[PDB]
Amino acid sequence: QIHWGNLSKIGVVGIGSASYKVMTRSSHQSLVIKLMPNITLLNNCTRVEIAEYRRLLRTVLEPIRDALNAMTQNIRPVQSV
Amino acid sequence: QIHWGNLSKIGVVGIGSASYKVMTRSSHQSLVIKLMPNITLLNNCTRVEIAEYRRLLRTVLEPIRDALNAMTQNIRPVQSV
Amino acid sequence: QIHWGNLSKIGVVGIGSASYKVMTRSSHQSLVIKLMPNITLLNNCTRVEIAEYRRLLRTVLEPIRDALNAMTQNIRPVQSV
Amino acid sequence: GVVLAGAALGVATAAQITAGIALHQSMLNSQAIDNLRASLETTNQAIEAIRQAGQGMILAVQGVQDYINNELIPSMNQLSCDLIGQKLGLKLLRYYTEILSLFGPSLRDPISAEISIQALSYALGGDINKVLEKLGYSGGDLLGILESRGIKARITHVDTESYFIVLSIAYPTLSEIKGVIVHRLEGVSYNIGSQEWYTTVPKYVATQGYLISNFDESSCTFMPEGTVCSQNALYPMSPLLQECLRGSTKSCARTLVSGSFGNRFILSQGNLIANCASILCKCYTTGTIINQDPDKILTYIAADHCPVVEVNGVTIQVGSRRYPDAVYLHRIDLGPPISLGRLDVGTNLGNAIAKLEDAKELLESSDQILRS
Amino acid sequence: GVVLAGAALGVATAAQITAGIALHQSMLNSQAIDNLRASLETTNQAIEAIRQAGQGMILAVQGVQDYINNELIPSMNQLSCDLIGQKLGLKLLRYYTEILSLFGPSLRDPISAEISIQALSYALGGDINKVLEKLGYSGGDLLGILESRGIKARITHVDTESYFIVLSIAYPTLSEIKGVIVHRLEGVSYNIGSQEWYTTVPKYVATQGYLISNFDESSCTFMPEGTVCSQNALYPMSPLLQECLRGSTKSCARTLVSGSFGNRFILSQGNLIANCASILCKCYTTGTIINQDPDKILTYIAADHCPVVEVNGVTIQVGSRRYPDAVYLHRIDLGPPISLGRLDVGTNLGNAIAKLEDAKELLESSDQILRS
Amino acid sequence: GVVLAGAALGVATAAQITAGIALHQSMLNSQAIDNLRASLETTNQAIEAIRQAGQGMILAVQGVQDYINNELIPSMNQLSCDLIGQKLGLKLLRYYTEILSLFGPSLRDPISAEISIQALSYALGGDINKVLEKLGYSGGDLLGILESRGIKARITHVDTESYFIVLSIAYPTLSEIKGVIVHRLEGVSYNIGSQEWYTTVPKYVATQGYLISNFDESSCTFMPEGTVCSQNALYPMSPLLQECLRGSTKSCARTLVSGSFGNRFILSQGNLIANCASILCKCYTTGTIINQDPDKILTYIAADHCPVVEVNGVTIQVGSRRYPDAVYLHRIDLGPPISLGRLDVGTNLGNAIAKLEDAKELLESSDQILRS
Amino acid sequence: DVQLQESGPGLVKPSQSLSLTCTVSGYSITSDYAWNWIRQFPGNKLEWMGYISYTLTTGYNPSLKSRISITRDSSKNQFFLQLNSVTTEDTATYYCARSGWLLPYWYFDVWGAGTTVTV
Amino acid sequence: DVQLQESGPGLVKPSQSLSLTCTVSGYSITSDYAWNWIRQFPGNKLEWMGYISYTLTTGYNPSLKSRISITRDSSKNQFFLQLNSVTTEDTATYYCARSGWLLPYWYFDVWGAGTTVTV
Amino acid sequence: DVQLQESGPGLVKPSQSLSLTCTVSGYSITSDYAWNWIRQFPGNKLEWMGYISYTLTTGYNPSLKSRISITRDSSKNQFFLQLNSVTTEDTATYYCARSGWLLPYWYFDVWGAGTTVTV
Amino acid sequence: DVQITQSPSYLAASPGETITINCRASKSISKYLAWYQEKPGKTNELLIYSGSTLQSGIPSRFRGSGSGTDFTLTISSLEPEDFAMYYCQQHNEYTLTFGGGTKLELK
Amino acid sequence: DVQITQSPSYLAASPGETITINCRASKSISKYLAWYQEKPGKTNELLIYSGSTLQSGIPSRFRGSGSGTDFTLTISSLEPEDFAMYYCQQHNEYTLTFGGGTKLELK
Amino acid sequence: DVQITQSPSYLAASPGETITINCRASKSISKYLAWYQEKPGKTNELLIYSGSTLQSGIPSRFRGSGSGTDFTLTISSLEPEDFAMYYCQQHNEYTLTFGGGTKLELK
Repeated sequence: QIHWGNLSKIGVVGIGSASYKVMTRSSHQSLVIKLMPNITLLNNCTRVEIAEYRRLLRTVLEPIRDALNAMTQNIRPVQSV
Repeated sequence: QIHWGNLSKIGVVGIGSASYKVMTRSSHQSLVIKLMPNITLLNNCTRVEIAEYRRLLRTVLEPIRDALNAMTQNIRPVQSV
Repeated sequence: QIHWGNLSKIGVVGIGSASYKVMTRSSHQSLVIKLMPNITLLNNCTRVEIAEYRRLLRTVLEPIRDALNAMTQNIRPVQSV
Repeated sequence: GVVLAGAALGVATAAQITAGIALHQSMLNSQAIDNLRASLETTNQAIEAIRQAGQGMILAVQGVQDYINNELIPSMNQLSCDLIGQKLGLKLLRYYTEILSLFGPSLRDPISAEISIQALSYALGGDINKVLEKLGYSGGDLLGILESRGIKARITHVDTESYFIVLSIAYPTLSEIKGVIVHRLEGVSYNIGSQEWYTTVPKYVATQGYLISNFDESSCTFMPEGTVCSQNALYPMSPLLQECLRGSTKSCARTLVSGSFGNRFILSQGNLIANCASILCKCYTTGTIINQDPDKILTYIAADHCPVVEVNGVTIQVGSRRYPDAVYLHRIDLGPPISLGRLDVGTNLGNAIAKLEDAKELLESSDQILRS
Repeated sequence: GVVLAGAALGVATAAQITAGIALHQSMLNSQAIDNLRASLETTNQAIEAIRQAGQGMILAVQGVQDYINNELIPSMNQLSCDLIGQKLGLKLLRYYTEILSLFGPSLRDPISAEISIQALSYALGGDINKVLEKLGYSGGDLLGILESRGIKARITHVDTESYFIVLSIAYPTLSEIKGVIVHRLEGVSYNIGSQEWYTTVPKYVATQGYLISNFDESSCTFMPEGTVCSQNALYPMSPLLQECLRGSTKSCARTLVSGSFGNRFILSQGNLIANCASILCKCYTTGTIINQDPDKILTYIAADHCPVVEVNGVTIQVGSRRYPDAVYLHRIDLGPPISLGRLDVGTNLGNAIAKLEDAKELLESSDQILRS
Repeated sequence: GVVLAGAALGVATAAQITAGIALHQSMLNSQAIDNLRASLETTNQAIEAIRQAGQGMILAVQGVQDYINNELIPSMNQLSCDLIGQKLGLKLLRYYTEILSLFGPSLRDPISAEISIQALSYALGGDINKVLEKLGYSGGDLLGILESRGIKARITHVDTESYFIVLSIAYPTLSEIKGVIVHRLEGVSYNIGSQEWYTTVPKYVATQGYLISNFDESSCTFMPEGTVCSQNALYPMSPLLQECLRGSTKSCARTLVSGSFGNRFILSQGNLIANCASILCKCYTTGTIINQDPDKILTYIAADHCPVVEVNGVTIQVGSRRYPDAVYLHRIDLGPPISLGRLDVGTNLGNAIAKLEDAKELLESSDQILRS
Repeated sequence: DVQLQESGPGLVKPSQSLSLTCTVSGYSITSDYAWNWIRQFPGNKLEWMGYISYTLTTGYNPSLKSRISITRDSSKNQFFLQLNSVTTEDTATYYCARSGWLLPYWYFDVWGAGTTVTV
Repeated sequence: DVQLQESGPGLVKPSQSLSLTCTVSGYSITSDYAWNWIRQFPGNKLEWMGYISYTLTTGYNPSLKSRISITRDSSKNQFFLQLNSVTTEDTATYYCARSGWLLPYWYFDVWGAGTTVTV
Repeated sequence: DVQLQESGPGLVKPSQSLSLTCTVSGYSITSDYAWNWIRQFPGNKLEWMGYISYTLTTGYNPSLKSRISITRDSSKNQFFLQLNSVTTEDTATYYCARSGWLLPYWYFDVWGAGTTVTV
Repeated sequence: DVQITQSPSYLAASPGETITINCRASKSISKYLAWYQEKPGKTNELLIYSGSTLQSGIPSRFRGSGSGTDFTLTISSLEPEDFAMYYCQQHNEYTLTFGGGTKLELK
Repeated sequence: DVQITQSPSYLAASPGETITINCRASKSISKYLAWYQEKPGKTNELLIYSGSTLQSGIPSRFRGSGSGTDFTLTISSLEPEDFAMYYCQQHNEYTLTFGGGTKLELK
Repeated sequence: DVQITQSPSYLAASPGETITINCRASKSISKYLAWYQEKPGKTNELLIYSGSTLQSGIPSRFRGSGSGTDFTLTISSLEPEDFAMYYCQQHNEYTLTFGGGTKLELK
């Protein structure tokens, strides 16, 4: 394969060789991002701020939910024979 | 224009076509960065640090002020006829 | 060298020539990163977190210390003549 | 109406000339600065709008006032004076580092420079949603505009005596360009014998009548309403690459397939353009393996033969045949193979250049054809 | 098992098709979502694990709860109600900008989107170290996997009623690819007369039997245990560049030396391969200076002539002769000189193309071969 | 002095050899590291200076001590012991993430690695202004040095028993390279017939006597006092591009004009070099529109005909004639058109390479020169 | 399933402009296929008018291309027909259909309900 | 200094696989050099078997090329010998030696103690 | 407006070096134009010495190019004249002027006050 | 363009009978011809495409045949729902020309 | 490289006349000739460049003309402020050569 | 391949004497020959490589010469620990062939 001889005559030298490994994903876990905090102990002191927080979230969350619903609608059970 | 028939014979396929829109600036509004805060309620507690903060600002602000003046002094009203 | 007369006939022009200066290092100071904070006044309220902090640090620090020791043992006093 | 005087100046570019005179219209006069300076002194809040009857409102932003009111002032009766100064000094020194990185020596030309609102985020208190709310910047395309960094500001006045910077911020308006269509292209591989090949085409292509040109998607957001670009994204395409998109298919360049290449089948017109010589195409309806003889480079799968097909462990129902059965090598003209690598280009370009010089005497002999 | 009905879909790619069907297996049924919604309502901590017998544990993370329990709740007997809301409002608006920058219009295709655990760091509360331990993600190769961005998440479910996003996060398993060797190459300069040259070779080269291919170290970590890569880093190498690595030195491109190039001597096999026509090679044990005649391009220094040699300001102790004395210019074939600059490539490519067109009437009319 | 024993070493480059030998002088001796350990145990502040008579002062920096002294300790009498540990643990885990991102597996060779002071910002406590002040680093060149990242550190000792890292940080000194001139170039478009063209030239070039070379401005800052570069910036220019800048206009490559091109007039020598075939040049003093017949590619506007001229709606007062009237197409030589595209180059290079092989037999059989 | 529905003015004055609107439900018209226009004369005669492809490629009947134009609207998922210089012979029942975009496979698989235009 | 140590089974059944391990101390075998295998037959005769280079390049004596295999293990810093179809003629003392990787300078400068394999 | 002001020693010994300094006000000499040097001998004779462009290009009179040098100083907005081997008949008023940098347009529009140097 | 003639214009038949409709094209169009069914009160339905390919969901009693210029559509075992209007349309080239038409009446 | 002969060296005229100063070059320099006015206590002033182009701010009394080797300068309507030195110099090529000079007296 | 013969296979000498061991190759191997010393209880030591180059740490009494086919090793002033086994092997090409061997006995 590689002619290390001739490569050394033009200054090229090997400095490290190793085996190649690729990682694949097999097992999946579930991680959920709770976007609404627990403010029970705050005694309704953040009603205005929380409401403004919710309306901003809906602007970005709604396009994602619609895309997920459309894709999962095209899934059908296997109708063998 | 694009001959989609021959492109599909080499694996190329269109996956979206829309109209093109650019941005134009018409109006302008003024935004001011107030670099020096209000420390009246602190009662001299930050006298030394504010002076240090002012000195560092001048080193970077002064070149910009000179550049703006050098150009706006080269602008003169029309004196036609 | 650059023939500025011919460059101007194809739209190219100069807009600033200056001298070129490089950086060289002469004097070295010593900066030490103290990774263990002084928590004497906290009254052993962070023993669990501090212990976990040491374990994570040791995983990163040990490979570097081994590399430094490996090279510094290849350095010999000048055994001239 | 003003003129550029043109004499105290040196070599200057169209960007600096236009921005320099545009500074005259946007810069406030000496009276407004004096009024602004007086109102800024009495300001106490991090974000505050100053109303003037002479012209439009001016919004004043302070990047460390939120820390002072929310954290320091409530702690004044609790902490000591020495500690209060230490905590504010930390916040001030971090603020200066961001001003230095923004309006600093990295900013070569403060006059011709446009700074996006997002790049100003730390200089403005940390966030920009409250700033855009008080500027009246809202609508159905704010997110698309904000994603393209379309809200940009220019420096109009710097006051070293009162330590404030005045900027001119503008909300862009969207205008559609007639006759321009932006096409997004997708591709699948094909096999010549046992080698998997791929056609090199731009990911985005723009057409204007008979003209095909490249497209740059760096500043473009492809919102569902439409494509919104901060800068005009059309740049010319080479004439050889324009003949490729017009159907020659011999002007198109082929490249070999890399290790990570998961583009072997595409769903198009209810069919399946699949490379069956590189993946396993199995007919779920009958259990028969869909093969692909070396004389064919691509296969189109329709319900007229295989109603349900499994490729790479994926079962897809297909429909009416909208494509030919296959593509044959003997009836298609393919282009030359290329390598897109930086070092691969240099190695092949240098080899080609050396060949030309070795026959320089023959190339210049235009009378050889005349002689023979 | 399910089948994708290719009827309500437009043009869809293999990645979109594969990820769409994989969403059916990953997504939870409507009962699990109802149970998850009830459990999330009672969650009070920043990170919690939801326990149910229908499936595995689900980790619930909320990005602001640490601030509320540590900062806001303790300080409520002395702070006013108005100040509490302002402090929380600042955090809620910076959290939104993180979710907007992550799940917003910048994410064009949420179905086929894989997000690394690092990119989710702010959305997880700021730090991912405590999230990884509650997922059971540990071992000796965690750092190598984490540095290669091997831990990625897929979007599974978005609930607008209760405002939560469900993700499927996977810990990868490493598998060694048989027959593939990754070589790291180093080089030194050499002098042709008074000009210092350099051989243009890839920094990384992959080997599989008789085939030589390129290597992309962008996603690869060369850990002491081994090389771990997220994607597949092998992509094809030009046939002309493969002949260079296999011995043909005339097929290797050479370039002139830059101003910051300080790779002029390499230690190999206990010897020193140095360019003594560009640096001062001095024999410490004798005091003489090692010279490089212009008929030689490279020098090999061993202890058989000079046990200790000073190179620039460093003295090293070389060993037994493991290399020839030197490389001679008349006994080696060198490739054509090249320039790797983008503007240098365009200027030279345009010149070559123009000369090709000037001889089109002659190159195409290649009939004198059979006429002579 | 010391000698590197090249016996226990594998293949090592000049950078690793130089940085290994240089590490003997830089590193503290065993006794010094014992005194440093004892002094660090008594340190209580975020930044401290250690005074020892053996050598210069050592600056001790702790990255989370400011939080402890300013936030945690004042709250000890108010908060609970459990809450104090939770808050500190949050800060500690984030600090470890920055240490891991700095000194972790991403740092493959910690011996020959240069780390800028900016990259060490979080590890130093988040801000470097107080570190530079206590290091004695000040002057009129600090901003230019800081922008070029000229203040770099090297790892010298790591102690796993007391958990500290010792680095050697050096303030650079500036020296001028004699005989080297750095030129910044500007350009305007020009029209051939109805097509707008642009000459492709480097944005920066370097002059050294008779030799022209490229210049890399990535690490360079063009401060008002001068241009200072952390790394060397001169790299060679191809001979063909050097003939372009030395006068040969046929050796310069031209490209077509994109859609975002706002460079169609330059002010130079009090005149206006404008492309009047691509914009509207109007004489304000007369109202006449300046036309550019297709036999001209550029127009030079002076006060000898048009004292005040308006182009693109902006008016400029020009001065005494310093250029010719215009540039004629028939009296100039222009280079070949090119395209600076990754895919455009590959398509054109592949076409040229394939065309060369089609006449390879004729090129090698270049014996008809002697035959006739 | 794909549903096509036309909606336009039943009566239009001679030499005026005709404007129709085929609204597509159960699909997106910016994703695949050629969206066509066919009209049925009194006397059982079908006549193909033209098409717009999802790649914004248009084609028209050679004997009618001068006075015809087809356009699409992505937001509301519909495409339109523009016919000018309307004569008395232009009265017919107007159909919107879906084909594939590539010959020789230009057969229509979904049709609209149909609307009639009187001149 | 560089120390080489061979380990393995003293007695090998005929027509089986002989496995030997040469552990290397004081050097890294992934850094440089060729790592050889030589056996000494009874009668003061030495035969070179094969080598593995730090660049994972292998070479074997043609007389036993088919029945020989040489690999390494970077983690434990050692390389292995695998000889198959071991007959009575394979009874000898087995040596591991370090050379350089380039000819014509293929001389051995570090040797192991040596282990004897009995068939 | 552009102002030119040159200063130098009034009297210099023979065979020494003469140094001038033309300070420029109202313009920057590192932005555009050729910066010249002309001397007026007694007898109403003017001779052009040389120039320094803003693109640090230089040129000198052929009859005296071997002993003349012109340089520049940024951050001071000044340019210099260095004449060596000052023999007899070098006593003249020394002028610094401004021209364009491209022929055939090398005329001077701004002049200095003029300083006389005695040999 | 290509001229297509569809015969017969009117056909009378009874349930359970086999009918045949022939379409002729002026120029050869390979196998590319489509058959449609028109029923009042409902949208048109594609029956056969590309000569003899039966569209999914269409009863198997519909038969297509022919190549080039001669094309035939065969319906066997007539049902009351099969009495409607029929068309033949060629999909090979532009301009896309349909057929004259054919009606079925009970008898 | 080129020699310029400026004549007359001396010229006296009353304020109100029309004087004429001439310059002759050894070789043709197209139209590229400049004119200057030198006054004691004042810096030199550019009057004419490129043969006949009047510099902005100069009174229109001055008028130059000529091409190639023959050049001339005209000062009509003499004024007391127009009595000073005058020079002509060649700006076409290196080396830049001036003229002899010319005084103006009040006669 | 290259065949190497080493003679004499046996040799007995006395301390203070000088001995000479010769090796012969079937084909020329230029100057590439290595010499080794074998002693019981210790690993082999490289004495001379590339014909005449003496390995560092080896006493200078050993000396090699020859090129091509004929080579020789010379040991002068024999010491009590110089009596051991000696081998010659060519390191020029493939394969690597050692010599027969030489034994030293006290006498």
